[PDB]
Order: sequence, then structure tokens, then C-alpha cells
Amino acid sequence: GVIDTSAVESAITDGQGDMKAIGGYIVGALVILAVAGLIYSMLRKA
Repeated sequence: GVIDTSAVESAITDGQGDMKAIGGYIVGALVILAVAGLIYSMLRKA
């Protein structure tokens, strides 16, 4: 912690803050992979 809130905030920006970055970065890669699906579908179709 309750008293931490202060120092906790800092950790929140990193942990919680860095969390959002991970979700975005991870999604970025997922999007790239999905590109292959379409490419294959186009080549297999087409």
C-alpha cells in the first residue's frame, strides 16, 4: 504494498508498462506470420 504505491508506480511503468510493449511487439510478429497464410493461399489458389 500500500505504502509502496510510490515506488510501485515505477515498477508499474516497467512491468505493467513494459507489458503493453510486449503485447504490441508480439502482435507485430503475429501479423508478419499471417502474411504467409495469405501468400500461401494465393499461391495455392492462384
